[PDB]
Amino acid sequence: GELLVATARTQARGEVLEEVRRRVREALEALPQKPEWPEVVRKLALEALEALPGAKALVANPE
Amino acid sequence: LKKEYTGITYISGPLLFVENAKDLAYGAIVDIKDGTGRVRGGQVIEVSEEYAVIQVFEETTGLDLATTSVSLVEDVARLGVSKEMLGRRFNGIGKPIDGLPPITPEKRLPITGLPLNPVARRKPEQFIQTGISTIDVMNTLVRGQKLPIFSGSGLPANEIAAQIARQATVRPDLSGEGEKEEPFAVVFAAMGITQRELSYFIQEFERTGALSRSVLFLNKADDPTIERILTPRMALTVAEYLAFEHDYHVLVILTDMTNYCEALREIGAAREEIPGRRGYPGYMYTDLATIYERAGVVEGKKGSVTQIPILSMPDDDRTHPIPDLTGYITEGQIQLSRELHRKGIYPPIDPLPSLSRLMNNGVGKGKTREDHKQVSDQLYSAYANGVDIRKLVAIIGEDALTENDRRYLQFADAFERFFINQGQQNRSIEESLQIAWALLSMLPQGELKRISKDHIGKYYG
Amino acid sequence: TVAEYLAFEHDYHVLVILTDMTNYCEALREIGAAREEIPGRRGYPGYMYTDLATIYERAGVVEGKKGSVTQIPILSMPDDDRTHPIPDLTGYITEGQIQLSRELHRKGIYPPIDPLPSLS
Amino acid sequence: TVAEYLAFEHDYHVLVILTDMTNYCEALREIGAAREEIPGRRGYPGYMYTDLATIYERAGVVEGKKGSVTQIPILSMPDDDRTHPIPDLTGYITEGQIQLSRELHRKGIYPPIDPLPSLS
Amino acid sequence: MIQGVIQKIAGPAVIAKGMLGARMYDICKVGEEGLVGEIIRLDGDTAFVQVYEDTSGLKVGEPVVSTGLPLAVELGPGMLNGIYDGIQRPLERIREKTGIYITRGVVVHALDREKKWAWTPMVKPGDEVRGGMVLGTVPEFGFTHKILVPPDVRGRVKEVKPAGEYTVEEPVVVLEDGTELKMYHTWPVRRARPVQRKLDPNTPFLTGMRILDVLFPVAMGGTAAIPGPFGSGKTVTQQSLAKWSNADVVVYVGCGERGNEMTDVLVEFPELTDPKTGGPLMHRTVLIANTSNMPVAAREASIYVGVTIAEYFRDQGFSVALMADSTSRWAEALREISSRLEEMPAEEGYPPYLAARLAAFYERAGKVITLGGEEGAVTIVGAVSPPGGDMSEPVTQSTLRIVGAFWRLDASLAFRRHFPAINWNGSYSLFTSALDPWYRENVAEDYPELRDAISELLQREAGLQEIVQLVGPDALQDAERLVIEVGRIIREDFLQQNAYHEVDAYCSMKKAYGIMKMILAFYKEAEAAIKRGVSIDEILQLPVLERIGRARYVSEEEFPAYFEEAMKEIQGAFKAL
Amino acid sequence: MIQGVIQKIAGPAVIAKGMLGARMYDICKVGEEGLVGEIIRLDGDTAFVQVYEDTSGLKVGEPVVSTGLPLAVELGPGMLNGIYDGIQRPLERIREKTGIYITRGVVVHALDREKKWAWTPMVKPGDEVRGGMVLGTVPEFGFTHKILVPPDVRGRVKEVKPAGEYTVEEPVVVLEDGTELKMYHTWPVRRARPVQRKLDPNTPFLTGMRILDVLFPVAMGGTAAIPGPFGSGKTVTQQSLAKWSNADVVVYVGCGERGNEMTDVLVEFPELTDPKTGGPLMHRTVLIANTSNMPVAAREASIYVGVTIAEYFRDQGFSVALMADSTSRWAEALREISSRLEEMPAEEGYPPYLAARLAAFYERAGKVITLGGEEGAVTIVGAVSPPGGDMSEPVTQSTLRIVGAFWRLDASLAFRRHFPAINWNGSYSLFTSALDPWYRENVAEDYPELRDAISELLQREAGLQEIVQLVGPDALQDAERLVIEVGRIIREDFLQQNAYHEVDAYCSMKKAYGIMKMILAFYKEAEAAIKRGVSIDEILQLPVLERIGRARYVSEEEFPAYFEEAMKEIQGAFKAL
Amino acid sequence: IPGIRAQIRFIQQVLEQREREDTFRLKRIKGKIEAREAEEEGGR
Ligand SMILES: Nc1ncnc2c1ncn2[C@@H]1O[C@H](COP(=O)(O)OP(=O)(O)O)[C@@H](O)[C@H]1O
Ligand SMILES: Nc1ncnc2c1ncn2[C@@H]1O[C@H](COP(=O)(O)OP(=O)(O)O)[C@@H](O)[C@H]1O
Ligand SMILES: [Mg+2]
Repeated sequence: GELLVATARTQARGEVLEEVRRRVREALEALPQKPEWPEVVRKLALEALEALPGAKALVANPE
Repeated sequence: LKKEYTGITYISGPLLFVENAKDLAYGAIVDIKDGTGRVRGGQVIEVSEEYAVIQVFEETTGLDLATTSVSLVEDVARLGVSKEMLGRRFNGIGKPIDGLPPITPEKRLPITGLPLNPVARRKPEQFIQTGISTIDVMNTLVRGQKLPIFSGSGLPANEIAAQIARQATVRPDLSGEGEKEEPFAVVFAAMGITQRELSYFIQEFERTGALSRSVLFLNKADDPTIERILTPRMALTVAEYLAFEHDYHVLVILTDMTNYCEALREIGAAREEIPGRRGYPGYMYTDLATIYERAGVVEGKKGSVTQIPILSMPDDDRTHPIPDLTGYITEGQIQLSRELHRKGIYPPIDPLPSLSRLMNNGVGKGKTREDHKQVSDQLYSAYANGVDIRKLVAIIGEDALTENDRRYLQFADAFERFFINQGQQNRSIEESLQIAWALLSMLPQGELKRISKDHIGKYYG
Repeated sequence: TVAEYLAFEHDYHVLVILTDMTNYCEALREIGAAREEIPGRRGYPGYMYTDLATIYERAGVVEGKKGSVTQIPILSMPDDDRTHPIPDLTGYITEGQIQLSRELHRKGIYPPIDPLPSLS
Repeated sequence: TVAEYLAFEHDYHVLVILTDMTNYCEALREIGAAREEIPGRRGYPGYMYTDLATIYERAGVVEGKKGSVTQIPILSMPDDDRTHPIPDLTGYITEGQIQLSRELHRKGIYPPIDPLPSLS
Repeated sequence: MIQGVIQKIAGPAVIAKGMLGARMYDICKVGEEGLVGEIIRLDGDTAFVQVYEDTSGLKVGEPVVSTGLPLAVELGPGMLNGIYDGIQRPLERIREKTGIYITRGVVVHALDREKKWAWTPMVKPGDEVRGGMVLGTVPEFGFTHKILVPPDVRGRVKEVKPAGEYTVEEPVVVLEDGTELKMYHTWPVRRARPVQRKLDPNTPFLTGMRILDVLFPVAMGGTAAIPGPFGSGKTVTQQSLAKWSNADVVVYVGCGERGNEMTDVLVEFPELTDPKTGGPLMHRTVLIANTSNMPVAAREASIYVGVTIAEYFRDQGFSVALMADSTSRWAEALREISSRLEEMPAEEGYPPYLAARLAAFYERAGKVITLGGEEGAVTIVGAVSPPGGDMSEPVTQSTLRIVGAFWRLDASLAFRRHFPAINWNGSYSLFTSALDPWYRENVAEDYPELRDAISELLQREAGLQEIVQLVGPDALQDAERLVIEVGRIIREDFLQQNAYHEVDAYCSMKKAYGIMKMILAFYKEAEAAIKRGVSIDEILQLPVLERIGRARYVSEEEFPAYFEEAMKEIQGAFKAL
Repeated sequence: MIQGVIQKIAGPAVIAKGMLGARMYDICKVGEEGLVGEIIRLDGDTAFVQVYEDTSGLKVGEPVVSTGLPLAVELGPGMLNGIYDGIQRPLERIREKTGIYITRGVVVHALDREKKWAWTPMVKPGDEVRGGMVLGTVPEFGFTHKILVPPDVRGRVKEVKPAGEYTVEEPVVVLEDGTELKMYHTWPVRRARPVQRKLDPNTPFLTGMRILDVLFPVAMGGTAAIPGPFGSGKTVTQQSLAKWSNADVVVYVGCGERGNEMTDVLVEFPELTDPKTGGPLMHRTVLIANTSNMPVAAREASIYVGVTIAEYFRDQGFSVALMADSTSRWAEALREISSRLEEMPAEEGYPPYLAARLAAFYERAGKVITLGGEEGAVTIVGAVSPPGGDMSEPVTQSTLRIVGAFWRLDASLAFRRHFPAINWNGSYSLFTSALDPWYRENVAEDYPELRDAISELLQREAGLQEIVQLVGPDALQDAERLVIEVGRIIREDFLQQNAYHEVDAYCSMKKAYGIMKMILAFYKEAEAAIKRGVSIDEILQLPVLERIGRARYVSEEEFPAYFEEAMKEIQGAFKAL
Repeated sequence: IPGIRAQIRFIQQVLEQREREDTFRLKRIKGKIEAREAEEEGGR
């Protein structure tokens, strides 16, 4: 019975962390409609160019 | 971010060679993914400026060279550990297989551990009784000790390990403190068991109710044969955490280390490396040492780690490199005998090839009883007389022996039927010393030369 | 090959006596130690079981034909034991054994055979 | 070479006592493994027999001159067995042996030569 | 379909080039003929194929064509009453097609693709199917061969073809995904078939031999290993395990063993009869033969094809018995491909992953619930052949850590023609304590206590035998001579099978219990007769000892009245003494 | 000094390019963390830098900075009462900096730079000095710790610091060639400290055990080797030698054993008392501990640091013992660093130069007259642990040709608890022919003849053990049964000694001479009585051999009166017969 | 006498077998040394 109550507690605790992950996944999915979107994308592209010294090709989307 | 590398040159056995990989650190974990999206763990064991060797932690079926990006994860190999894993189950990589959510890792530790400082250790000193009469009287198990159970091939090692799991307690009234009874926390590190031994351990721990205190790193036999390297390290990481930052009393059961040494023989023969004895590599002493010596107690803190490795002696000897080097690193062994189990004795522990190097720290005056070491030494000398007089019986026959020679022969088999033989009963230390004196009372005085005169004057009969 | 020809083409009843297998296994050990392969239990190569069995399994009878290739190999134990690679990797293939003895030869009895370690 | 010079150009009689021929053979194995050549039987090099007979058979009297090199090699047997290759090849080149005994020494006799295994 | 050419040939190992993107452990058709190989050791764009047939007469330049699939068996109706070789090709179809010689490079399908099977569906449109559920039955011989969903297929049933008779290639179910489920289905042979849950085995594998189920039993979901040198039989024990069992189907895989055994098994099994359903015995045997002179790399795949077919019949509910003969020849096959592949060995040539391969084989046995709800089991008896005696071999000690029961043969105990040669001083079984409630319900009430008395008497006899050999026969006072003689009656009357006699071969549990009760009643009443002053040499020629000694020949029908009559003879033959 | 980058990483292996002009065996710094590596096998412009920590997280391209100076210990005042590791770093300051784990790359100094010592000088200005002449004096833990001129350093003294309290950095002497001389000096460990003359041994290293001082002595300037399998009792023997011997300082070198046995030494020592001084016992021991999991390539350095510290305390006139345990772990460390050189190995994988390393280590012992005018000694006790329990190893057969006093510990005398488990049939000591005049002056007069009586009687015992294992204890005469029983009471009352009882741990040789004279008087009068003719069972039930059996539990303090009473009863118990 | 002779012959056969395995490993590692010096002579 104590394993029953403890496993019910920890799975109820885990699924709320899963839905917080859902909220941040959707709030990062709906980021490309924002006025600082070329700023953040070129910042991330500058970091990606920085960590790899002297790249050749840069892959991006048609959007 | 998430860097990647294509360009695997060579895949064979457990190995694959990436190239143009100067940013893979040595000892770093990679993950390998093929066209079917399935990922596979791996670890680097050589970095050059040209290329980099990688061992694969799962089965290598389905890889190819037009695909299979190798990405980097966790610069040094780490286990994310919380305190919330005291009821869970995990595989060899460290992922839960019980349908439950993954954990919230409070700390993340390096898996291989750091060597414990010899200035900041404490003497393993407090008497654990285990119920088993041979281990309690003659080869004492003291809290903070490494002692493996050297077993044969059909001997009941798993039942003796489960019995020490279900009834090992410390008695503080003999010690003089009381002060609480917090029980043990079991860490069960299983390397390649075959669902039969696994079902016995799980059914025993669930009938006694220890699964609300025990973490189980289960690596079953069909699971791939490289993560047996990873299993004892990510079990003793949790053991060191739960003993030296949260003050528990962790008992680790390292099941069947011969599978770990088989995995090292595989990965050492796939690297074209200098053998030791019987094909095992050179560094097997160092790897068994850096598993075993991550145990003990420390100075000024509260916890304790107690290791029981289990050994399957291949041709039931102490000459194969696995039980041999195991006995070299550890402090004492408990060895099982094929003769007593054919005679029907459980636990079939013959006390002559077994010892415990930390007995003298945690027995004797004010800690067990005033006669403990001397009763042990007299049992050893008299049972050795019985053993080597059975050979004389096998040579010349019984009816040329006199009476005192026959009293030893009665002592040896009365010893084997009453002191050693006990079916699942929890004989404590006082009753076991009572049975020890009841067997020593089959011998007259003048033949008890290792017991002081007031002990033999007041306890005899 | 000659025996398979006779018994499976002309319906003979060929009995093939291969009089010494110790020399054949020594010959196999001599020329087989040129491809640089790890040997076996005594020094004889790893493939010796398959090599002996591809000259023992060519015995046997075939339905539809009245022929037969029955075989008697004769092999000397190099020292007098059955745990040498040539006797035990013959005994794992064949249909029994008939074993000569030395007790029945010092007492002057030809053919010296004890029928206890021999069976079909 | 100093002894053979003295005996065969100044006609002396020379006794040459060579102490610890086991250390020579262990250094020979060491230099073989340094020079990267394969250990033969028991880890000792294969050429050990001739490279040991070269420093045994430089003894001997010579017809027509008056010198004589007599040679006493002394060797610690490794574990008191004469089946080890060092005393085996020494006793397989030399002329007999004398053998110090364990029992007569540690019950107290000097020198402890028993004459039951010895031979000239 | 990655296509390339041969770059190098070395033994049966074809090192092909031009393959950049072939998956490891695929199966590629090597040569212009169409030979079969498995691909390992990728390097650059250069593979390392091993062929499974012979390899002589090939060149450098011939195309190798990668199929892009792993080694797959086909599973479905039409496998019982059938012989295959190590890559699942039917030997009868080869004998019909090419001759009496197994030639190289011929492709016949595994399941015959033209037999008309009756179909009886058990799904309907608008149902849902998961992995492993039933779609309907097909009647095979006297079984009921229910056909499965493949274990990685699920969805919703869109149409079912109706009741009638069909062919195994014809798509009988169509899901609502466009996929079509046929009767057979392919399965990759090294990935183990899934289960829901593994249970604990608690029902014994009855094997018809007295010692191998009375003194060293093995459960329905356990493993057992039989060593033994030459002349220790072992082949008649494997065949007796195959002939006289309670398991519903038997996969007899022989990897590297003589062809006379396989032609014995194939010829005489259509004349026998299993004691469960009548009909022939050969209608419950799938036998996968790979003779010694057949190629040396197919021995590796023969075991996996055998155990995958055994798991296929295990998933249908049938209790399967797998007899794997000469797994040390599979160890030598791994040694041959390893030393061809230039790896460094460990402990006499064997590759260091050997015990991991043997654990992967002996792990598939068990007693599970299937994916389709019902319950099944599979038990593996593996005959190991060490060189001579020599239980310290790498393969023997590497299979010894895994097996639940160990059955050790001897040569000295078999040169006296005492078959079976089971040395009970060294054999053991871990399944004795778990099979006790089944015993106490279904054979007797005091059955474990009785065979514990037998084991105590045999250990006493074997211990005292040493001083009997030393001093001679005289000095044993009164009852230790009785211990010798009762032990001789046991090892000549209870332990010694024949397997060629028509009624001594199969011995059910009731007759073995009866003979055991006879011997222990004789011993107890003779000790009660010797505690009062009767000469031990007088007892050893009473006629009721003969009534015990020939009691392994009374039939299963004629036994119980004979048992009660021998009990009253045991009583009324010591009253005069 | 010299720069490079890391080319390859493999365990304890960093091959490093960019380094041309580096020298072999000079200490590099590897990585940004500053790991301590040592160069072997430099070629082209590379260097196989092995490392003394765990490379786990090093990337390639990290810088490698050479130094151009070999592995230098710092020798000066302050090494006593100290625990060091294999690069001579104090583990207590590592405990104070880090937590309870030992993190790689932390740098501390081997001598305190902030404790003030008392300098009392003993040289005038304008005085000549050579390498080895004493300069001043610092009292340290009751010892009179001298301060040496470094060897090869010569000259004329210009000015001297006065009598005061200064630190080890303060230049205490300034010479005329501008060179300051401090309280310490750096020293390479692979050079024997130069010395004036080696003497010949005439004084025993008093162990305190009865067997290892009577039957197998070790002279003060001699080596000794104690092998044995695991469970024999090597380490408890060597801690007993570290606890109860007549040495000034004891360098205990844990070269690859467990750490629990070293925490035991750090804890149970400061309670105890140095016998030659009156102070504590940790105040004389230097303790170099490289445990099992502390990294593998540091064990070679850990076995050289201990011996050069012992040579430093040889050069002060002291009389040093060194206990180096498990030197086969050092041989295995050489094998493991050889495993990535890919250099061709000798028997069982060991490198070929192993015997030369063991010889050049064990020849750094031996009772010298130093350069300072005083005599000193270093005696080495090396524990050689074979892997299989077999002493035919390449390590043991290269140890036992250069050591004197070789001591086999068996295991069958260790299963029965018979400690110390010195096997007598195969252990030897060669120093018995140069310790005769010392024995004949400082113990007794008939002591070599009494030792020879013991050894001759034990030889007759181990001769008759053939007959008693073959025929039996009976069918033997009364005189030879006397010999067997007297040999058994020798092995139970003179050889056996438990190292945990309060009395009978330290047994000075007056007590050992007493026990041997008791047993030989018993034997001589017993054989005279048994050739007169009495029964042996009325000899072996006296109350006087129980007196002999308890004669080793009585103290040293009242012992000679007890010995006189034992001799009076030993004539008065054979007066009666 | 023949039981101990059988034990001694068994021990000599298995020790010679271990010696033969190790002197195969020595030839393999010598092939690796000469391949390391010779394969990287041309390509370098
Ligand atoms: N001289 C001795 N006196 C008493 N007990 C000893 C002695 N030597 C060893 N022992 C016992 O034997 C055990 C093994 O000792 P140890 O030296 O640790 O083994 P090893 O030789 O493998 O290091 C110890 O626990 C100790 O109690
Ligand atoms: N096929 C292989 N795969 C992976 N590693 C190998 C292989 N063959 C040899 N090695 C290892 O690579 C190492 C190369 O040696 P070396 O270049 O001298 O040292 P390092 O690479 O550490 O500088 C050897 O120690 C060997 O153990
Ligand atoms: Mg030790």
